[PDB]
Amino acid sequence: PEIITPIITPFTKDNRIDKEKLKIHAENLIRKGIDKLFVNGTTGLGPSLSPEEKLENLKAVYDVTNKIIFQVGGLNLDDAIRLAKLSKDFDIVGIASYAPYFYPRMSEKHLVKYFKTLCEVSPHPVYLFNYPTATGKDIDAKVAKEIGCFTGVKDTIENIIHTLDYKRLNPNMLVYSGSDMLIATVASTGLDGNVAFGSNYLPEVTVTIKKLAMERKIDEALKLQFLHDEVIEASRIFGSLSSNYVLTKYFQGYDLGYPRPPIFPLDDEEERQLIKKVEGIRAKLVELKILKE
Amino acid sequence: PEIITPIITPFTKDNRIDKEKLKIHAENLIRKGIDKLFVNGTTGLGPSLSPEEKLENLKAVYDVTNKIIFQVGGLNLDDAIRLAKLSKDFDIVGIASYAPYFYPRMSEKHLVKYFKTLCEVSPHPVYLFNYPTATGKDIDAKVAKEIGCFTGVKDTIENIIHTLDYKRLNPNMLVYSGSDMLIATVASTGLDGNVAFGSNYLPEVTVTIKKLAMERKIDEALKLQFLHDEVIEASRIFGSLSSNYVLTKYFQGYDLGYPRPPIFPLDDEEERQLIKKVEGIRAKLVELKILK
Amino acid sequence: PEIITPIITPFTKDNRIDKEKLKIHAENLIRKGIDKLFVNGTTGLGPSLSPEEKLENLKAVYDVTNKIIFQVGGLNLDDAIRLAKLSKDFDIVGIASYAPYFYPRMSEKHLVKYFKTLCEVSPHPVYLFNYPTATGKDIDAKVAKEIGCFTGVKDTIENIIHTLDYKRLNPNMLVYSGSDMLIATVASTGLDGNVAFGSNYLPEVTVTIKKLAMERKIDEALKLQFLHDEVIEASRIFGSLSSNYVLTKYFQGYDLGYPRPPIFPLDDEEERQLIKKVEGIRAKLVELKILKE
Amino acid sequence: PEIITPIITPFTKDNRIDKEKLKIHAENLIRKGIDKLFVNGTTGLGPSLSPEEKLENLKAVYDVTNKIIFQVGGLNLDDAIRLAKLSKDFDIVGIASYAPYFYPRMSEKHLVKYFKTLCEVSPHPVYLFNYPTATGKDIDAKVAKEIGCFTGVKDTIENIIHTLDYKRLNPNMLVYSGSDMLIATVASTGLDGNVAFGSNYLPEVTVTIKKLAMERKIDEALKLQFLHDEVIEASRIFGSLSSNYVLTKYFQGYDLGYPRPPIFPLDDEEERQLIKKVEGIRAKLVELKILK
Repeated sequence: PEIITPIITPFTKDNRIDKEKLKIHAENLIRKGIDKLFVNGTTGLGPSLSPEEKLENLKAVYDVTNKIIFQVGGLNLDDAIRLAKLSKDFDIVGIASYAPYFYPRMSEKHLVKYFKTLCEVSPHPVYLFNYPTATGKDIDAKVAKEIGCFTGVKDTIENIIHTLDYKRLNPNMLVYSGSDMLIATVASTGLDGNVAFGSNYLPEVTVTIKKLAMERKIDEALKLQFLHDEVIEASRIFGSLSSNYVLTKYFQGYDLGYPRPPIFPLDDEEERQLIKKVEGIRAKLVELKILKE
Repeated sequence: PEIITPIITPFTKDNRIDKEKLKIHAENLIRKGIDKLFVNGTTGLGPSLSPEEKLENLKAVYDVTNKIIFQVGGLNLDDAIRLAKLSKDFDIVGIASYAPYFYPRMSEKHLVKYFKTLCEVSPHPVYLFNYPTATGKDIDAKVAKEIGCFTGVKDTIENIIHTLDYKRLNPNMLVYSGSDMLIATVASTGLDGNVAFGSNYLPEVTVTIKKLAMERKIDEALKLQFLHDEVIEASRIFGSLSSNYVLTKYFQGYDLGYPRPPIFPLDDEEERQLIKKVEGIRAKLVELKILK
Repeated sequence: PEIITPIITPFTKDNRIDKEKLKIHAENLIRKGIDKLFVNGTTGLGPSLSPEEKLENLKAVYDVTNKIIFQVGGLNLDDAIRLAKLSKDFDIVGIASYAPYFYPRMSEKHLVKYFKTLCEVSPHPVYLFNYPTATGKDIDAKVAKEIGCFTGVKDTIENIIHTLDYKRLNPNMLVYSGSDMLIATVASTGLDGNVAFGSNYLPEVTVTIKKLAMERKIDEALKLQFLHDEVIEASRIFGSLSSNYVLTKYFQGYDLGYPRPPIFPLDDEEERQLIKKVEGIRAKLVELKILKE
Repeated sequence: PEIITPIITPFTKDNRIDKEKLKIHAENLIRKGIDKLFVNGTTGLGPSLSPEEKLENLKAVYDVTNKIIFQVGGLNLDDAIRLAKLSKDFDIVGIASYAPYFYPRMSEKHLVKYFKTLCEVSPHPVYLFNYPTATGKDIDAKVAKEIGCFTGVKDTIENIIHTLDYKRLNPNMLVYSGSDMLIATVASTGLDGNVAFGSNYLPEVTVTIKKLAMERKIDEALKLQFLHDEVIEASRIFGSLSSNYVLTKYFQGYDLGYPRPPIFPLDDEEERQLIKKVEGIRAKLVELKILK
């Protein structure tokens, strides 16, 4: 199985993408053993980005690696189509979209039509990113089969029965979990891996959990999984999307600028408090030889 | 109380706002007794519109009426602030935002900061548009009290207890419901009225329900309400946001073009089947002398 | 519209129904203007009562008034049938049942069969008590119409659209709300009234809210409604079903014994704390001349 | 890990526990490799049974095996305490309770007191049976830690994160899942196994999934799992608790009488249609040499 990072988008003080910080972060992630980078996901604040910003992110990350899944979706299908088509000039893994968000009670016919439209125009394999809490809709194993053109799916949901069902109904589809707390479990149960937001700040931990599980060292894999779970819980105190920036600076040693408001940056005191919540975990990970002293 | 229309945004086949059609619609609504127009709401596909497009919408409607609440929110706070500031040049009722949508588990402090920032820059009264199913978060009466700066709230939720709590905790706040099926009830229980999506296509019905409820003619109000409910249910068959275009054409008699995909337009067969579903209701409404 | 009390079942220290405290409470409620008494409801801990206890409660309340809706439901249909049939010798308003509880994913056919069975054997009008949070199922306006034998429905749900739908689809059915916070609203919108748990301890307030609303004094009705709402909120601090006993003793001036564990009684300190939460409301209600000084 | 059967309670036409049929079932289950039997669970209609009937059940099963977890909970704490105490005379694995059901919004303190009271009187290890959809409340890993006295937990919830949290916060607790569709996964991820309702009718399949998962033959485990999933889905068509009777008769070849109404038995036509649905699955299982 694979660990895929939904890579953070660093912003400058003046609310523009910091392309050079992004390239530092991407190179570090690939060097630490991350399989692929998912660009313009939730964690990268993709719904907060304009189409031109989504393209700028692709271009910046592509200067580092071609192992990229390029998220292109949004509420203007013409923009999503234009991005999908532009990707023809890049040697990437695939394009991706979440379901159309905000609007409740969308018909199944319209949801299917949306995804089939993107598959129609895509010069690359297409990945479904299912996130019912964020979008308000579920594109389950049955609907995914009906659509019929997906290479893979990332399922962000704690219900692993729903995730397994993709494999059951679509045996040749790649099936990933969006649940960081399930890296060990996903590896152990024959799924294809995780799109792990926490791999931005602890790529070492996330790849090691998977490795331990695949080496049949389940107890060791779970001990590490439970430490990673504590970091995730700490990130939720001040807001995980904002906290992710602080956690990456802390564990990885380079600055990632700011998020984009309404995803507000942590202030100096909140940053100090968050670091106090995780520094003992850092010490433990140094002691396990997972992180360099 | 009031009826406020979350006005539909008509689009061209090539996905541009059709300003001509929008003005025809706005003029008819005001003519038929609608109190105010809420621009760039869910029903107007506000989340599908860029900041310039939200401004384009305000401009077209402002050519017709100043009775406007202008929704400016989005996932880029700088854009929302810019729209708030540009509204200074428009003699309107207020501005509004939904909560930041998509992102789950946003901190209460961050949600409060988002709305307080908008209040700090606004040249007009600010309205909260609360829609937990759409946005993934609830800015309830307690959070609204903490924010402290709202002139009014529209609450799109089934739970009228939740709506009444805004009045209980914030007694000088204007409090509206977003549930079209509660026009009669909301008007009878001392709240300020409804932002009624169904008032796009049946402004006559929604205004009459309000009037009857104000007169305490609750039995007559409910009979009409229950008919409006049946048209709402019919609109859900193929998708309400799309069906609203077809129903406005059918009942009001002018075309409103297309929605914006992935809000796909109904096809010919769907339109035919929807009309079949509400044909009888129209007949009853003409009999009751509500429609011509 | 009517105010109906889901009457509390008082228990002795040795976990038996205190029949004499029950009769004191029932007489007070009828004297304060309560229209009918719903016996063996949630508030009376009906699901915690044996069939013989359910019968003992009917008999005790019947010594005071015949204005009773007799709840008979449970997970043994033979017991529910036996109780329904026994009611033939009593001049009561009707029998009632909640949906079968605990078991999730019950078929619509089986739910309909349950209620039609009770209607088949009932010597009295039958009332549906719909409480989706407590039972796990919804018997909505459509299913109620399908069943076709209900005289009335109590809908415990904050969604008043669902409650109105009973009237819409079943125009001749009596339709009550189970939401105490909606007494004013229910009265004002043409519904038939409320089964109000808070009328155990403040029957005066609940009947006055309804009266004010029907006198077209909506602002005055809402001011009182909002005070009642504060008492309900206070009752939830220590657990409303347990707190109800303390609140009735406090406002009405007689003891109601104990609830039945796992509905544990408040201890002396919790009782002291709860009274401190509501005593200012009591003072306000005395000042409004709703409660006697 | 283990497979534990929440054993079906067979009833007569006149609504009495059929003790003879129950013993035939228990003997077959143990014979086919089931590790323990959980008596008076949801699947055995435990909430529909009086305290004496729960005791009747324990007695019949105890005639066959002592590998029993005995569920004693209900809405009368004195009855539950009495059952806990009477279990002293039975050499069993443990006792168990669900959370008090029906009543919404029970205080955390009251929930904790309920379980601690049972622990204080129990002559055996105590197991938490966590089933939020059924009971209306969640006794999660944090509440279980606060209670402090559980030997094990069965968690009936979709969310395996929630189940793994019991191990994380309570590392010496036995932790089981109640989701039959997760037998393969639970066995592979270091948890203690499943209390599997489908092991009533296909004990061979559930025990084989466990074995294959233990051998790390995950692809083979999942193929079998996915077939068990299809039989679970078929059982939902007419209602799982009722369908379980018919499926046990079909696959295991003895009659289990009736459920207790309002858990109504399937009629002849329903049984025929259910059999049609799982006939093909049986054929595949015989081919795989899992069934005769």
